[PDB]
Amino acid sequence: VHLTPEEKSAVTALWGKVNVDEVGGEALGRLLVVYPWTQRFFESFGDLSTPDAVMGNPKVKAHGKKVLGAFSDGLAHLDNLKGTFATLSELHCDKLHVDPENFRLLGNVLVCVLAHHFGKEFTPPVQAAYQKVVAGVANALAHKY
Amino acid sequence: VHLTPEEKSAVTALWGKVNVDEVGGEALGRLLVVYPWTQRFFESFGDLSTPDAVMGNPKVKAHGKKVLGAFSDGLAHLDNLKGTFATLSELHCDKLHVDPENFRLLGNVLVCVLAHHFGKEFTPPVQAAYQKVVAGVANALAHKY
Amino acid sequence: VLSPADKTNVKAAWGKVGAHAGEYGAEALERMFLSFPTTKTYFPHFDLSHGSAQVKGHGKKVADALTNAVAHVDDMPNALSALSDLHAHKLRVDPVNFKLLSHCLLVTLAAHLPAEFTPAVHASLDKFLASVSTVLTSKY
Amino acid sequence: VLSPADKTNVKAAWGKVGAHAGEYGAEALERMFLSFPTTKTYFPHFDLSHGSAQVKGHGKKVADALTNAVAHVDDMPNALSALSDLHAHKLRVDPVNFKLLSHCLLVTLAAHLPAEFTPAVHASLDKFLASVSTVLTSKY
Ligand code: HEM
Ligand code: HEM
Ligand code: HEM
Ligand code: HEM
Ligand SMILES: [Fe+3]
Ligand SMILES: [Fe+3]
Repeated sequence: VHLTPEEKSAVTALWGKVNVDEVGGEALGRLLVVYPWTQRFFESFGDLSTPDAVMGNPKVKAHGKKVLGAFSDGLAHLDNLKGTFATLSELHCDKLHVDPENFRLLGNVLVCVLAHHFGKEFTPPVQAAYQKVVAGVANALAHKY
Repeated sequence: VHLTPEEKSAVTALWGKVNVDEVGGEALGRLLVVYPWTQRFFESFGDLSTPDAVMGNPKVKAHGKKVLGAFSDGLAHLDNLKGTFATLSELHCDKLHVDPENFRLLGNVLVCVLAHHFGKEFTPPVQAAYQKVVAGVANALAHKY
Repeated sequence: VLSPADKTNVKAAWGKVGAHAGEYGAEALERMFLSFPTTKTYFPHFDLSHGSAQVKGHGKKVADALTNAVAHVDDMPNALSALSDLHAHKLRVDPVNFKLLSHCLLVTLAAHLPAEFTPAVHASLDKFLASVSTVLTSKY
Repeated sequence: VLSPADKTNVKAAWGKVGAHAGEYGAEALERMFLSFPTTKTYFPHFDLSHGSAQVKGHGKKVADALTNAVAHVDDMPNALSALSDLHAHKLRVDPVNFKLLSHCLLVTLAAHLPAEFTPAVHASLDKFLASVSTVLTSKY
């Protein structure tokens, strides 16, 4: 993904403010709630039985951090997302071989969560820069190495 | 796209039999008929007013050949589809900047047309190899250079 | 909503499938499994090899569910009620996979029924299978 | 089909938009135009700059169409009949673009209504806007 300096700045500035212990879990959690077939991919995570159980599940929350982790990595290596993410997908055997759409969905849910948290600071130009990144990351994580 | 030799053979063998003057026009035409919002992207092509007008339109038929043209190119350079297609998208200014989904749709319609034409020779393994290619080509043509 | 012509085009085409109803369902499943290998994860317990009796039987069930939908085309939410509950609520099938199977069903019909699969009937069949898919994903 | 709880969650949330109905519609359009620049091609004749009166007015129309849908949530095909004919048959909007605007509408609600946008209401709002989108793309 090619980001303009203004786009880069918009992303980076707000990313520094993110609660890295919570946002990721909130995004992953709402995916499971809003798009419930996604629970199947997290069979191993235990109790995903209600909005509150989902949102309170430790492995949810933990995997959230990782979601953020992967976003940051993408941010750090935007000209080489396939480079950045081959080991990430390869350590999972087949678990990231799902439709690219669900990575798109997670990206969009992350956007909704960043809007929720940041309110008017998550302006339309800042959203637009984030959509570029979530699109790039989704594609690379779908890629199959 | 990485194709196995058997996949490559399946694709290549049947591709040699294709009526290059007709198949492309048939695929492009059925896209316009089955998925009618696609007509908007071909505003410049004139009368697209009914299934028969669509299927009989000269610029449809002509652009069809090009569709095939681009598939062959993809086939010839599978390890470098972005290389192969940057000039193709760049000569169009903005006209290929549409959702990657419509390139997916065209690919699938091409598959339906190849099934129509080849009947039982378009076996499930041959279809599967073709889906790999149409997926690769769609992605690269969506890429924005 | 499906038009009177879609309904006619669907009944006419789906009425040449005939006693191959079964076989064509199987073929469409096979085509899905090979083209879109993610779909096999819903069937980790089936044997998915070519000629599998389990794919054959399941293919017949899928084809028969379609024929039930064709036969009650104005009341599909009601006719497919049990199956919508099954796929959406009970099995959690990713809605994307219905587009994949629908495409494979179109491919199979095009491979077997070259006369009937005109551009108009292709459009109608597409709309019908999308309508079915909508019903089958309505209960998440 | 939307549940009784979805209908409640939708009416409760969409009832805090309040007199910002208008402004929020505009914001969602702006967010769509900047994030998904292909969408601007449906509006080559609008001025799409920030603060545009044309985006503002159009934003109000879109918001008011949503409120009409909320107000007739059990009869949306009938209530949105004219608009489905407009977008699908008359304007030929790519169905993908409804997913994009729906996402932008969710983003806008999340940015303005942090209390109301719980995970349950987010799910309900998503389902509602998908229902609307289905109606608006039903007439191609
Ligand atoms: C889809 C279902 C997923 C499953 C079942 C899954 C499961 C696992 C497992 C079992 C590990 C090994 C280490 C451990 O047990 O903590 C792991 C590692 C990892 N996963 Fe996932 N994962 C999934 C999705 C994802 C996604 C979507 C991302 C990021 C976008 C992600 C990021 C990571 C990272 C970065 C590691 C490396 C170890 C670490 O940094 O903690 N995973 N995953
Ligand atoms: C979407 C709408 C499209 C429009 C309006 C359009 C229009 C054009 C125009 C005006 C030209 C210049 C040469 C001429 O006038 O014949 C051109 C060239 C070309 N187009 Fe397109 N095109 C479109 C889509 C596509 C697609 C989808 C493909 C292939 C996948 C394609 C392949 C080509 C090729 C290969 C050329 C180069 C000249 C040639 O080989 O004939 N075009 N196109
Ligand atoms: C046109 C679309 C579809 C129709 C009409 C349909 C129909 C059916 C029917 C009738 C059954 C019940 C079989 C029985 O009672 O033994 C069934 C079961 C099932 N369907 Fe579908 N189906 C469709 C799409 C899908 C898709 C897209 C998937 C997944 C990729 C899927 C996965 C399943 C599974 C996993 C079962 C249970 C299989 C078993 O364990 O026996 N279906 N379907
Ligand atoms: C939630 C989804 C939507 C709703 C409720 C909606 C509502 C409306 C309404 C009420 C109008 C009529 C305005 C008037 O009478 O002046 C309209 C017009 C229009 N809509 Fe939408 N719309 C939606 C989605 C879309 C999308 C996704 C696009 C394209 C990306 C689109 C493009 C248009 C255009 C081009 C017009 C004509 C604009 C003009 O020239 O004045 N709409 N829409
Ligand atoms: Fe994951
Ligand atoms: Fe084109």
